Amino acid sequence: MYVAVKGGEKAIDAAHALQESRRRGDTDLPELSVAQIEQQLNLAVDRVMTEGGIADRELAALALKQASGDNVEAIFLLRAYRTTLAKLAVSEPLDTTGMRLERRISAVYKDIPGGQLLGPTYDYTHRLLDFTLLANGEAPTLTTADSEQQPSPHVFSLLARQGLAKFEEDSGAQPDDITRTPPVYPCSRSSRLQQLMRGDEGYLLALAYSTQRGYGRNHPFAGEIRSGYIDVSIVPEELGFAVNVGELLMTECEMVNGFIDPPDEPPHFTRGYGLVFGMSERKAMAMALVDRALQAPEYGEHATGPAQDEEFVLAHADNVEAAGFVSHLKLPHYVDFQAELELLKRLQQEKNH
Amino acid sequence: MYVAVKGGEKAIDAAHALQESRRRGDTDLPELSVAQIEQQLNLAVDRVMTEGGIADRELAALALKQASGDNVEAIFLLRAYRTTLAKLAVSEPLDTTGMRLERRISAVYKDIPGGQLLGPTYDYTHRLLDFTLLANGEAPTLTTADSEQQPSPHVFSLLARQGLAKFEEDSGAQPDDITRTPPVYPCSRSSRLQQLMRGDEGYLLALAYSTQRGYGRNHPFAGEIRSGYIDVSIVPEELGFAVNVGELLMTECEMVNGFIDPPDEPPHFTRGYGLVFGMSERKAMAMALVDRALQAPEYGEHATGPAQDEEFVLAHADNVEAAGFVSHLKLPHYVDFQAELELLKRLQQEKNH
Amino acid sequence: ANLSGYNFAYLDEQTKRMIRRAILKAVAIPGYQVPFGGREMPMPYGWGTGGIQLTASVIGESDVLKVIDQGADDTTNAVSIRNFFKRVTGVNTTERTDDATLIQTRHRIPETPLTEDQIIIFQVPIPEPLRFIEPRETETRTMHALEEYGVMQVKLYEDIARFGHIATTYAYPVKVNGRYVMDPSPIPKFDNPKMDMMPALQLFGAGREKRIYAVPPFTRVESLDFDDHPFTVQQWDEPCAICGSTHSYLDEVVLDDAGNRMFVCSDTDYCRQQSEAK
Amino acid sequence: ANLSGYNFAYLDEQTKRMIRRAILKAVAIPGYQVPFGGREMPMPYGWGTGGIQLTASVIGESDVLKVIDQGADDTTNAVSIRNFFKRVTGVNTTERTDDATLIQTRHRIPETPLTEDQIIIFQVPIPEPLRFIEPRETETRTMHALEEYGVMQVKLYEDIARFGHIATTYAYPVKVNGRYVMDPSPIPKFDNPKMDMMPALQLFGAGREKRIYAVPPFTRVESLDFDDHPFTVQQWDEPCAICGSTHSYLDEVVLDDAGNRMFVCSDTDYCRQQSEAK
Amino acid sequence: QPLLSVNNLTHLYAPGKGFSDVSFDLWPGEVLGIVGESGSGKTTLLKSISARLTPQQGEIHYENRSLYAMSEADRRRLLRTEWGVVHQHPLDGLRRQVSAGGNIGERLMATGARHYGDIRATAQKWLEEVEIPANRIDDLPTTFSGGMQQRLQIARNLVTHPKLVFMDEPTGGLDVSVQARLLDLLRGLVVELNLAVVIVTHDLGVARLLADRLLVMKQGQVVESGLTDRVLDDPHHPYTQLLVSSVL
Amino acid sequence: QPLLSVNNLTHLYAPGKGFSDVSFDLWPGEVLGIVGESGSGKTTLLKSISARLTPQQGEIHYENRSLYAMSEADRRRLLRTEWGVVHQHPLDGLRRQVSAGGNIGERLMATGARHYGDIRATAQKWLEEVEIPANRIDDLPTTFSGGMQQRLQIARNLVTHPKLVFMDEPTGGLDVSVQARLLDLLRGLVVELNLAVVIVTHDLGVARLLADRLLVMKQGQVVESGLTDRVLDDPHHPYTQLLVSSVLQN
Ligand SMILES: Nc1ncnc2c1ncn2[C@@H]1O[C@H](COP(=O)(O)OP(=O)(O)OP(=O)(O)O)[C@@H](O)[C@H]1O
Ligand SMILES: Nc1ncnc2c1ncn2[C@@H]1O[C@H](COP(=O)(O)OP(=O)(O)OP(=O)(O)O)[C@@H](O)[C@H]1O
Ligand SMILES: O=P(O)(O)OC[C@H]1O[C@@H]2OP(=O)(O)O[C@@H]2[C@@H]1O
Ligand SMILES: O=P(O)(O)OC[C@H]1O[C@@H]2OP(=O)(O)O[C@@H]2[C@@H]1O
Ligand SMILES: [Mg+2]
Ligand SMILES: [Mg+2]
Ligand SMILES: [Zn+2]
Ligand SMILES: [Zn+2]
Ligand SMILES: [Zn+2]
Ligand SMILES: [Zn+2]
Repeated sequence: MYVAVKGGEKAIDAAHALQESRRRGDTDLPELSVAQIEQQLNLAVDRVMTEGGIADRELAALALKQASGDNVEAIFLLRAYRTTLAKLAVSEPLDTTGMRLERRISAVYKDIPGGQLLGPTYDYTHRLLDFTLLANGEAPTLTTADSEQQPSPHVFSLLARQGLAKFEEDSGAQPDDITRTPPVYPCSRSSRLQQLMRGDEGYLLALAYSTQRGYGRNHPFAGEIRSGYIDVSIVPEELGFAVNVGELLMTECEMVNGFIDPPDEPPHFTRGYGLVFGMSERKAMAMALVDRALQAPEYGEHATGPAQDEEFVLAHADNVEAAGFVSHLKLPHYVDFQAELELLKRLQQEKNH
Repeated sequence: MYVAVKGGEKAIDAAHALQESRRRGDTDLPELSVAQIEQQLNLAVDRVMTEGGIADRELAALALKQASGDNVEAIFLLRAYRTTLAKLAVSEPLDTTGMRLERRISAVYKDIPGGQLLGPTYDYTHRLLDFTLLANGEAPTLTTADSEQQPSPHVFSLLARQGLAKFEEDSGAQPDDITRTPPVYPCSRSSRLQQLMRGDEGYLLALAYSTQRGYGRNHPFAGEIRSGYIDVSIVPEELGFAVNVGELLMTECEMVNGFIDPPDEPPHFTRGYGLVFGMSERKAMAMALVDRALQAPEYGEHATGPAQDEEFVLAHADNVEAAGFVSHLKLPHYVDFQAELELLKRLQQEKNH
Repeated sequence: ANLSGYNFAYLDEQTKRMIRRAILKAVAIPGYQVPFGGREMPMPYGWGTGGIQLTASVIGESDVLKVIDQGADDTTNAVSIRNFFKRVTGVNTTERTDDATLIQTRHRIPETPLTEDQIIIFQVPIPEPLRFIEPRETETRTMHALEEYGVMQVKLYEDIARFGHIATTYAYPVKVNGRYVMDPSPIPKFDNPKMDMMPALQLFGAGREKRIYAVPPFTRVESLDFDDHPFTVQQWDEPCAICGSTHSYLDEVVLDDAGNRMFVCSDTDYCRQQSEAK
Repeated sequence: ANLSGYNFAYLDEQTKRMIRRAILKAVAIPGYQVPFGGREMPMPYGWGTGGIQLTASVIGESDVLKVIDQGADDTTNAVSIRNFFKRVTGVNTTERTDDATLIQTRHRIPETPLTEDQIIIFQVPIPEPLRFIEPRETETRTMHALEEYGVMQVKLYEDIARFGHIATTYAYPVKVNGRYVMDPSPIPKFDNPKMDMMPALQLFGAGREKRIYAVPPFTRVESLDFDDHPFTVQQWDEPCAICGSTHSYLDEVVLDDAGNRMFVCSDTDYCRQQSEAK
Repeated sequence: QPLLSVNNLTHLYAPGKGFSDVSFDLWPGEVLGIVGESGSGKTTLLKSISARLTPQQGEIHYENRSLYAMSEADRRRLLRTEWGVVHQHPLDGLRRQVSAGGNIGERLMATGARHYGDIRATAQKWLEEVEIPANRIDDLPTTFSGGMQQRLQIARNLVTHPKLVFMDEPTGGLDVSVQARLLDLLRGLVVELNLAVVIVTHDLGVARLLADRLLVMKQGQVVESGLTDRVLDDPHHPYTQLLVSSVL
Repeated sequence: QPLLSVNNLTHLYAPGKGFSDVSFDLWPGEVLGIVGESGSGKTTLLKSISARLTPQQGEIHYENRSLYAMSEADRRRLLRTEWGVVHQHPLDGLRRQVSAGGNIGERLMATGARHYGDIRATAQKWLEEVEIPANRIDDLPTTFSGGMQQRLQIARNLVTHPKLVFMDEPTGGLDVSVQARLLDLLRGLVVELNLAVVIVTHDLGVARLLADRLLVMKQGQVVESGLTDRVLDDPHHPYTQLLVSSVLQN
């Protein structure tokens, strides 16, 4: 007859060893360092920080190395690590006006105060595979202009001064924190922005692309995309006064969106907002576009696309949840499958009879 | 007065140099090699091959290096390179029964003929950041079992032999090739599968997750997930007989899906199919789930979720298109913005009058 | 003992306290899904995070932990969860349902009847029994609140009309304390009767969906059905090929491509208990 | 000459031939969006791939290529496209509309009137003028086929009723040859009249959407409007601050945070032509 | 005590759109018809008195309990067990994806029915009582005609023998024969089961044959009230005179 | 020649569901009412003869041209310019997101109208002709009542003065006064503009006052046909006798 044996634990251990060996790869090649990933794969690091929830470049690069380059796995690793960290403080609200700029562009005006700073970007590159990278090369010597940074007012501050757009006013409302309480639909805009920042880049990009193609359009213009170093400050209880704890490289995107004509005020442009860690800006743009799409209840807009369906967008945006639940089908399901089989075999035997 | 000056070209060149320097990063660290990325970041390479459309590990790793780890940019680089390559042959249809397995699991039965081969996987790992990877380590010594590969029948062949599922029959229909002609909606299942394989992992994962959560459910079970080396063969015209040109590492996912009760045949399970390059399997699972969702017209299913909306899913699935069109907002739009402004300024005056 | 560098049971005291308050609220409101601020675990969402959190919040040094998946202690994920709990708590573990004080289970209730002071913790993918009828939480929350379960009865009626049977075979909805329609987790219809008037506390954890619900001991759990279509549990024409039991839930193991198969107990501990007794 | 290692104009002969057939079909069916098997270019989709493909398919060694974006030759993307074409074709380039044989443009028609044997190639994001009314191609294809443009007229009527004006300010729909409603690309209303009975061939390329359409020389292009709400072009209370023209499309340049701004010609070549003439 | 008492009920979308200052009483076993020019607020009043629209002013008592002072659960229970509501559009009171048998049996199961065979038999009987064949029980209402759908929504809201049934143009889309068959059914239920009916209709013949009392609405204001026979044969308000004169 | 000729038209979803072997003729200036028990196929026949449903058998000629032998574009043009179609559900022949003025003016612009002011004036006039106030022109039909929506769909399909108008229960949901106001309008259009009408209704009074000829359908079969007065006052088929007897005498 048959006797049951124990095979689960050793199979698990062998599978983990196989995965670790595959991660190391050929041993003749030197092992990758987290520093190399942080420096040279910086955009993947940016995505992993933004979605995993920690603005620590080294940790995100470590997760990428551990995940064998899998962005979803690295993001989940970073989020799991976040769970183990004590919250020491809450930052004072970020002031993007103080950003030291690496890149500042505006699509709405040819030239603006402070100028069109392209900065480090792949924009306008010819996407031809560069086979010289197959071998070691020499980094180019950078041209140097004047060192001063020109006054860079937010383009939306220029639009609002003309009455074309409305200033974003602070009423002192306490932001919702979906990391402490589960989201409740309909969610506040603070909760929506927090979720979108953690949301999958591809999902939100597809939703925004759909909005551009008529599935809940909002007539977007890139009013300003700002990337640079923004200082973080906290008010520790031991001292009672603000202390600057460092700077973070972040990208801010502001979208002008289709004007509205309210009954009691002049017609004005609407707007969307995106904010991400690092330089990767398409995530911020998609965040702004989906934020504007989800603003439909505020503006009484009739939904014409899934991007405006708040629950559908947000409940499936976090790739931690989505990847976990899709991959969970790999788990043994033979008890549930036996139940489905037990019924089908009967409905097959009752139809034939 | 003011005079116009030329600044576009030099700004572009300086921006490209800045991006290249940032890609190189700190020069004290050795430059990353494409071989290291291919070996140790293999899952990112898998995604880039699958979505970029070329099953060349070195090219995908080169694109990742060139893209500073940006998966979207690397995928677009690989697709652009694909455009420059002559098509030398069309492979004979792949036979996954001949796959040399690295990993074979089934969620529907506890044990199957050939067994549950976990293989290299992160499944069942505790996602705790491994800080030992911050320094060089030693790869584990792999345990060795018997070298023979056990007969591994497809689980769906076991289900179909019992009448629980239907064999996928070949009618000789010529597959649609959306790389040669633009997709026409409604698309054939061959076109749908081709597009989904090229589709964004995050978008399709979110759609599949939504289907699991009731937005167009199809009651999925992972009937079998197979990863391994499959031989590619072509029938060159110079010889007239099949020649084996090599092997490709690929992952195949077969999903059992909710049974149906056709009027004239016994009730049976439906199915979905996913196939990807490399080992990354969540893309294949999402592909299978969305394939089943898009099978609604065949089964006369009443759509209850966006995942079943064929045009919405497919038109926005390709992240080449989506990323390009979202990023295009960064382009100067001041002519169009001036038009919108010219109108809004007149509407403001008329409302105030 | 715990010698892993993490807090006992890997949860910070604030998260444990919040989950404990949620557990008490769920006990006081049987069948109601209590939202809780679930955290991301070392296991991916959809791989038992809710059950892990509940066990971590309830478990103590003196508890004997039993972890089973598909009814088996040696299942991959059950092994992973048990090893994690051994690492971060050091508690004693057992494969015997009788000797367990805490049972964390995925898709099976043990064949061995549970006793007083035992807590069984279920891992739940979808805490909402009405989700597959109404995917949106905004509607199901109000349906729960106003006891509007008319959509489930219609679903059952239509299933009978279309097939002659109720299509649902696992995660079969059950009315709790005469009020709340509840999802018992993806356990088979075979196990649902065990829930009725059980002398053990039942806890249900949906980590990804951020819900916790519970059934107190000796609480009425009635599977939704009709008088002329009474609740019928799964049945097999064969006994277990190892122990010969005819009263256990059976898993089908395919032995070859020729179609030879054997049915064996999913509850491996019960199978061993029967086999040893001969 | 071409010394880049690629085929002349970077396109393989099969792709060029397919695009050429599509161009001929579009010319024979003015206003109709001809699907074509567009390929991925070194530029991202949505950054002018359709126009690049059309130019590559039509361009020759003897052509003088003019590339303008927002009406300016020095615009970033225009510079990139012109440099790519210089690399892969080696053709002569010019900033003068009069001296150009091929003009690839994004969002502007040059102020200088076009002449015979000139081809102007437009870059089109959305080749379907009815897309923002009906996002689905499955419906718009049939709307084009059955000449059912009632949804556009209703849109214009509702825009007038709500605002008193037609909200569309660029990419303004135009009827071509009395039959086909067409999107002229995101050129402003200012430029639409230039399309009517033009002595130059107009080609429109939507690479991402995989469409090509064309307007032959001396073809009727009529912007949709009403008699009591006639088509009115953009107007500015100021002339160009550099050349003093009152007849050119103007771009607003913000000089400081204090709100000082100047309006200058978007068509930089026309601005230079006027300034030199004094 | 009156079964349903309405006092100074008001709900206006805009001046002249809706209803205002509407008061009346309804005892068991009598029918209160409502007539008026199209857009007079009859539908708004019907929704307000059926717990489907919170009034801006006034009050509604049902069995000595304020209708809107109770919890939403109690109002839902009333609309689920002992209150019928026939809508002007038949599909509003129907489930498109649920067969006719399911639509009828939802109401039966809400009342405690748990025997599939008896539910199916009662659904077939009622489908036949409203002149729909029994073989259509498994068919979805989308495949039914407008009259068939309306007669399905009547059967759905009368299968539970509710105490109070609100109707909006119930006879619309029904031929004269099935119309009279549905009026006779209502009269039988009223006389036997003591059912109360509040019906909004334009066909004055149906009100005369069915409505015990009649109300007349114009510009959202109740202009005339009293017995159906007195109002129809001896109208006082000019609009009532015009409406009766218009009778073909 | 008849304006609309139907020969052996048939379309059945299942035996007894739909219509079969239906033939008749319609000349300009006359109204052809259709009556029968609910579910007799009146709506199916109306859709089939209005180019909305391809018949399984038979033929339809319009001005010596087979209705379904022409291209889809020609049929769409007919339904867009010179053919009115009032649906049993008012919202079917209305645009929810488009105001009443827009709904009425779509039909005017399809006929060549390109003056916004004249379109608006005509829409206001017709809103008043069907008893809806002019100030509701900018309001969406979703905010209208059922009778208001039905009277909007009549105004929408009569603003262009079409030659042939198909109606399905046009009088449903309308009070007697506005019903008679809408019957008088139809009579005026028919006598003056020579409009042809094919109306499906259950109120025999409307058919008597309007329908020049009458058809009776039962189980998808045309049982009785001829003049409205003869059919109503001197019925032959038993079902017609039952239907006339059921009439609620006042
Ligand atoms: N949401 C709304 N917004 C604005 N006005 C509305 C709204 N709903 C209804 N109205 C208006 O309120 C008035 C009352 O409409 P209601 O549907 O109650 O009329 P009714 O008498 O039942 O109609 P009928 O007998 O013609 O079906 C009408 O003018 C209607 O247009
Ligand atoms: N899609 C369909 N599938 C099956 N049967 C259908 C379908 N559509 C209609 N029927 C049936 O065909 C018959 C004709 O219905 P139809 O709507 O034409 O009736 P009618 O005489 O116009 O109705 P009424 O006067 O009550 O509105 C009815 O039995 C209807 O149930
Ligand atoms: O959300 P989590 O992390 O607590 O996972 C709960 C359950 O969801 C998945 O679906 P499953 O029931 O097949 O088993 C898995 C898992 O046990
Ligand atoms: O699809 P492609 O690649 O041919 O890009 C066509 C056009 O789409 C984008 O939108 P735009 O009009 O603002 O300018 C861009 C570009 O010129
Ligand atoms: Mg009404
Ligand atoms: Mg009908
Ligand atoms: Zn599962
Ligand atoms: Zn654009
Ligand atoms: Zn056993
Ligand atoms: Zn100038």
